Amino acid sequence: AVIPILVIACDRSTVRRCLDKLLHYRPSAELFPIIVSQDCGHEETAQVIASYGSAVTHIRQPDLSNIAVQPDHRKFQGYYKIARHYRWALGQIFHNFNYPAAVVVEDDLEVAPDFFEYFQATYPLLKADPSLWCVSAWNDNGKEQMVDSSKPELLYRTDFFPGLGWLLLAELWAELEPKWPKAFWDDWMRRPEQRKGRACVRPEISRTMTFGRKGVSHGQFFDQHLKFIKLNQQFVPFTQLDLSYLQQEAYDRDFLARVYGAPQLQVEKVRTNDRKELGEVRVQYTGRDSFKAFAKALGVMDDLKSGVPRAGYRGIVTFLFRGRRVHLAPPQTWDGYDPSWT
Ligand SMILES: O=c1ccn([C@@H]2O[C@H](COP(=O)(O)OP(=O)(O)O)[C@@H](O)[C@H]2O)c(=O)[nH]1
Ligand SMILES: [Mn+2]
Repeated sequence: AVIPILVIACDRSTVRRCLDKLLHYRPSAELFPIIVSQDCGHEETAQVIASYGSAVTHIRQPDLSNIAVQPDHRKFQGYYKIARHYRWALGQIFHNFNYPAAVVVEDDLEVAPDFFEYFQATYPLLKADPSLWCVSAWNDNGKEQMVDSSKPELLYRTDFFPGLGWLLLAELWAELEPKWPKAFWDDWMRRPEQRKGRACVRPEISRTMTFGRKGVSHGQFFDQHLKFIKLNQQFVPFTQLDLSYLQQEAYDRDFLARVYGAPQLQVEKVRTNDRKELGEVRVQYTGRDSFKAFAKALGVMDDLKSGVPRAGYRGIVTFLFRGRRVHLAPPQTWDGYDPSWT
């Protein structure tokens, strides 16, 4: 299947780093055409993209005008521009070029060696399972000490849309475009009105890493969290593996049985590495305060978007802690996310 890589660029010449890695690992130019959509009009960045010649297709967002923002958004013009560019670029991919799907890659992302293999293998899953709405290369809790380096092939389902290197079908763009927001597109997709209970596939070890310390957003989130996500460097032949375990029917039975069948341990014992014979445990939280307290105690991202925790699935956040597999989970009576958990 032909799956274009849509690279979103603007005014950072470091799009070079992004393109160099994509082109180095690309297994087929025919199967993975690279389309670089550039906003802003920055000359140096345009020259960098143009220098790749026919290895990429360079297109330019046509409307470089300033955008009238709402009264609460004077400091956020950049986010309005990002949203406008996404709408135009995705429109080019799905309306002009008429591709069936696309992997969206921001210009400050470096991909892993098996980035293409991963999407080639998971595309069929996304096509077949309507309960999935994306495949993402990003593990929100993918810091080196929180992932199992011996399981680079392990994948999961997540209710938290990760973005940062993600595959979507033309069918999803059909649903999103008519109501595309003025700004903050990713948090908008995280709302239940958009997500509609759908999940994304995400890996144990991230297939992308960001180097965009300087960008539209102030660098604090990058400095405290994003910079620490470990990029996978061990090539996994995903197309040769049986990924049927990711189908909702199998996953919701097996993964959930696994989580709730695991012994429960108090957060303090997990933290101080007590009871090491229990290689897989569950740390149960019962409310917003305990979730944030326990997440923080174990070094897990503790913010919530529309009530969904980072990398969470049915409220469960799975990660490694000092070599132990941990599932920070709600009681099994869990029955939906509460957006008021902020
Ligand atoms: O006016 C702009 C500013 C940025 N971007 C793009 O939108 C993405 C997000 O930008 P950035 O990485 O700077 O955002 P941050 O991660 O800092 O929130 C990148 O692909 C940029 O090239 C854009 O299309 N138009
Ligand atoms: Mn960025």
